[PDB]
Formats: sequence, structure tokens, C-alpha cells
Amino acid sequence: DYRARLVYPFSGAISPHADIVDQATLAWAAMFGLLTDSLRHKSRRLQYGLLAARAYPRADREMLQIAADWIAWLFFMDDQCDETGIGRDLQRMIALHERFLAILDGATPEAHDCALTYALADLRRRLALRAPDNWLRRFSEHVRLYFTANRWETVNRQRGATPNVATYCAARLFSGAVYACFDLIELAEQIELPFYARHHSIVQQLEQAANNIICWCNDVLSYPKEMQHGDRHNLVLVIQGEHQCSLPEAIDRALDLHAREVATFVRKRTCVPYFDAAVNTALEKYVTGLQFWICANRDWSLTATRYA
Amino acid sequence: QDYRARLVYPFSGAISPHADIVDQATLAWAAMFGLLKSRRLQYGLLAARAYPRADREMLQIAADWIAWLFFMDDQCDETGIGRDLQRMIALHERFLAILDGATPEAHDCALTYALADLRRRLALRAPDNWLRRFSEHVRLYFTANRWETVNRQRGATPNVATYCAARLFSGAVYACFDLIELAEQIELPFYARHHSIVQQLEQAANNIICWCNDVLSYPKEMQHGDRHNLVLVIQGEHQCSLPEAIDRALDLHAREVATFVRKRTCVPYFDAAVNTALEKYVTGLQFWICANRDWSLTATRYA
Ligand SMILES: C/C=C(/C)CC/C=C(\C)CCCC(C)C
Ligand SMILES: C/C=C(/C)CC/C=C(\C)CCCC(C)C
Ligand SMILES: [Mg+2]
Ligand SMILES: [Mg+2]
Ligand SMILES: [Mg+2]
Ligand SMILES: [Mg+2]
Ligand SMILES: [Mg+2]
Ligand SMILES: [Mg+2]
Repeated sequence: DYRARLVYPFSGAISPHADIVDQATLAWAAMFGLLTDSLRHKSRRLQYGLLAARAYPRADREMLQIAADWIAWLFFMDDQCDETGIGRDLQRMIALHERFLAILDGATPEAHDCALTYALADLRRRLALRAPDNWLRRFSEHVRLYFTANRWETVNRQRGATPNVATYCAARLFSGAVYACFDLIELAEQIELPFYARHHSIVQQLEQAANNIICWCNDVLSYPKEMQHGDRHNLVLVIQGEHQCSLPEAIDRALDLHAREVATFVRKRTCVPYFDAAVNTALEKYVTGLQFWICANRDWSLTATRYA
Repeated sequence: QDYRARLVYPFSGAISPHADIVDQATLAWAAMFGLLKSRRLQYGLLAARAYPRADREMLQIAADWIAWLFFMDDQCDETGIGRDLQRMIALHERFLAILDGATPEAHDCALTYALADLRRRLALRAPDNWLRRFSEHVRLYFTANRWETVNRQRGATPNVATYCAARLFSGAVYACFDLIELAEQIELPFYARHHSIVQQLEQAANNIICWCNDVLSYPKEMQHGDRHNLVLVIQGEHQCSLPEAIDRALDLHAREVATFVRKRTCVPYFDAAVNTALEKYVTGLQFWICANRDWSLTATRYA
């Protein structure tokens, strides 16, 4: 049971609003037309709101609902990228991303824009009511880098080229949109970090470690379904190619890198400099937020139908 | 004492063969926009050292941008506006509008017209992705300048940790590093541009450039009653002598140089093309480290 080796020296939590928020995410998906014909009875068991509830457990219900709807949006987009033809067609992906990028700049969707474009416009509108311009620009750029990473994946599929470990790990930090999900922690915890603390090297390194942990945990849990689709965006498959080793050996190596990255995150937590009382209180809420996300990803993924 | 002679690097810089005509054109450009002994400024000779392999057109943009930053900085650091947050906010709102692409008007100051000209010229050489990254680094520079202003108004000195974290933005070095891509005509993919070791190399280079400046600029900053200087922040935190504070600053500078050259040897192998472009970028960071020191040691600005 290699899944038992996905362990952390810290624990998570879930919002008491979990089920209400999950029901509302399904209703939101239906409203914006994101539910496919093949998802009729499967829709019930997606449980995207139960991931959001674990990721942002202290959030007010309104803010948690934006986070839940955003997480649903990312799953709907991701299954298009990873399980349909658009993920093998760079020109179709560029055309769609041009529409998403226009909407992120504040453009209103046109009559013939697709469901995902309208849904993204709804999330931007709702975040604009809750967040200042500074935040919206930072979130938008993390989302742009996620689209860039999806186009990078598409070229890999079109070329039949598995990236090396160094390239994969560097790109994977963007292909999961985890940095955009970290941006929501500020809104959930209602914290305003000053520029010098937000961008501090140790904070960047804690964010990088948490992102790696989440993505490599996902890779160990999602390699079966990704292999079923002939995909190559997975630390297990990337390690297997680089080392020319067995699948068990690649899984063992991936779980070693995951365990090492957890110890790096725990180590670097004690390396946050003292700025002042107020900044360090806010900063500790943000880093606690990263820990809730690490736990949310594993806790939800171990029980989710998505990886069954 | 010869403490300036301890600012050494285990590498050398270079200067563009176009240095003087660019310097003369920068001085002319500054006069044309009314931002302006003038011949002693030599802002073009900093740009020529920072971007030594740049085509003349691109070097001229970089030179006019460096001149702009110096003109802005002397308003912030030697003028009343740098002690007035409401007046700073008002001016920044006009800059942030021009950066988003808004046309200047009759009410806007010389710096606003000059910034609009630079954004126009950069928009002809760089894609939207670049303009956004550059604009955000400039935005963070303005934010750092307002942080400086509140420090002056409240007469507060930040601790070493706070000063060093903020100083990475108060110098606009990251905005200057963005111009390396255009100077070298390289396109780094997202995963390499934002890689942790690249970020750590940029941070080390920025710290080196800023702390070198601090050691050379503490006298003129003391004369203006300013406290945005590693030497002065160390003096306040450790309650030590000025010589001890300078020695402490130079030890941190030397350590950061050792960190930069060590982290160069930790750049991963992505692929042949990406690593070719990356070495041009990182070499660019080294040209900037040498440019800052080489120019500053002979500049009348720090005489
Ligand atoms: C982001 C992807 C991983 C694996 C980490 C957390 C999952 C999230 C935030 C929702 C899924 C968004 C898609 C990219 C699948
Ligand atoms: C940036 C500051 C240092 C000390 C190195 C490079 C100098 C430059 C790029 C212009 C000087 C004006 C700025 C302080 C606004
Ligand atoms: Mg994916
Ligand atoms: Mg997927
Ligand atoms: Mg996966
Ligand atoms: Mg100054
Ligand atoms: Mg200054
Ligand atoms: Mg100075």
C-alpha cells in the first residue's frame, strides 16, 4: 500500500459548510453549462466542494463558494486538456486561451464564447467584489502561467516527447494552477501582507515546497488514469523515462522526493525572519494556509472517485 | 580608509562600444522632456556597462530608463515629496495609469510624459507578457518608495530583515533585470524564467547591487537625514560604530557574492536551447553587478 507513505507531521481541517458548498458548486456547474452528457449520475460524486472545504477550512461561506466554484472550473478545464482532443491541438488551445486572457483583462464574453469562458468571467466578477486590483493582477498572472503550462503539455503530446525530471518539475509548479489557489488563502484568511513579506525568498521557497508536495502527491495518485489516456505529465512516468527503471522503482523514487520535500517545508517554516508582530501574525496564517492545502489535496484525493 | 576596495567580484564586466553616443543622446532626451555639470551625470555610461551586447536602439531605451529612475529617485530622496505620502500616492496613480497605456494630459508632470515615451518605445520591442512583468516590477518600486516615505514621516528605522526584504524593490533592479531579455534577444520559457535557482540568482544579484550602492551612498544619504541604507540600519539594530556597521555591510556583500557564484553551479539542465538562453540571462546579471560597482566608483553622484 504505497498510498500509506503519503504522510505529513501535521493535520488538516474541513469547513462546517462543506456539503452546502458542494451542492452549490454542482448547481453553479449546471447554471454555466459545464456538466457533460456522460456525467449525468457521475456529477453527484465529483465532490469538488469537499476539496475546497478542506483547502480553506476557516473561510466565510461566500468566499469558500468562490474557491469551490474556481476548483470545479480547474477540474472541468483539466479534463478537456487531459482527456479530449483539444489537449493534442495547440492552435485550438491558443484560440480558447485568447478568449480566457481577454476575460482576465475584464472583457465581457461574446454571444459565441464557450461555457468555460462565461464561467471564468463569473469568477473574475465575484473575486473583483472581494479583492483589490493588486491581488486580481497577481491571481490573473498565476492563471496565465497555468494556460502557458497547458500549451506546454499540448506540444509535448503533439511531439510525443516526455520531459526530463528538471523540466517536468519546473513546469508542474504551473500546470496544476496551485499558485492561483494559494492566492485565495489571503482572501479566505482576510490577510494583507506587505510587498516585502509577500515576495520574501523564504515565503517563495515555502510556496514552492507546498506546490511540489501537492503535485507529486497527485502524480502518485493519478498515474493509473494518466497512463490509461497515454499521457506523460506525471513524476512517476518522467522518473521511469529518465532512469529507465520499473514502475514500482519509479513510484518508490517519487515517494522519496515527496517525503524529502515535506522535510524541506517543515525545515524552512522555522527560517521565516521576524519583520514585526503584525506582519509575522499574518505570515503565520498564510503558511498555516499552505499546510491546510497540503493536507486537503491528500485527504480528498485518497477517497475521491477521480483517482479510484 | 580603503573600504571601497573590498567591493570585489570573481568576474569582470564589459561596456557597449556605443557608450558615448548613447550617453550624449540620454542627456539630450532628458533635456527634451525637462527632467534636467549635466555632462558629469553619465547615466548612459551605466546603461552601456549593464547591457554591453545590446543593439544601440535597445541600449538607448535602457539608458533613458536608468536616467528616468535617477531623476525620480532624487525627487524621492532629496525633495519634500519623499516626506509626503498623499503627494506620492497622487503622482504614482498617474504613473500606474501611463503604465496601463493611458495618454498623458496638460496637468501631468515631466516624469509622467517621459515614462509614457519609454512605455511606447518598449511596446515596439517587447510582447504583452513582458510589459506586464516589467510594469509589476515598476509598480512594486513605487510601493517600496511609499514604504520609504512612511518611514521618513513616522521617523522609524526598519530592522535588517525588513530593510533587506524591501530594498529588493526600492532600487527597481528587478525592472532593470527584465531589460536583459530584450538586450540579449532571448525568450526563456515560463518554467525556466520562474525556476527557484533563477529567482535565487536574481535575489543575490539584486542584494549585491543594492548593498554595494549602500556602502558607496551612505554619506550623501546621511547628509539628507535618510535611513534607507544597510550601513545605517545595521548601526541602529546592533548599536555599533559607523566603521563596524560598514565592515558588517561588506561581510554581507562578500557572502552574497559567494552565494551568487555557488548558485550559478546549481542551474539544472533543461535542454540545449533553454540552457543557452539561461546562461545569456545569468551572464547579464553578472554584467549588472559589475556595471553598478564600476560606474559608481567613478560617478560624481557618490563623490
Ligand atoms: C491543480 C491540480 C493539482 C493536481 C493540485 C490541486 C488541484 C486543484 C487546485 C484543482 C484541479 C485543477 C486541475 C489542474 C486538475
Ligand atoms: C536602482 C538602484 C541601485 C542602487 C542600482 C541600480 C541603479 C538604477 C537602476 C537607477 C538608480 C535610481 C533608482 C534607485 C530608482
Ligand atoms: Mg492536468
Ligand atoms: Mg489531469
Ligand atoms: Mg495528475
Ligand atoms: Mg537615492
Ligand atoms: Mg532611493
Ligand atoms: Mg543609495
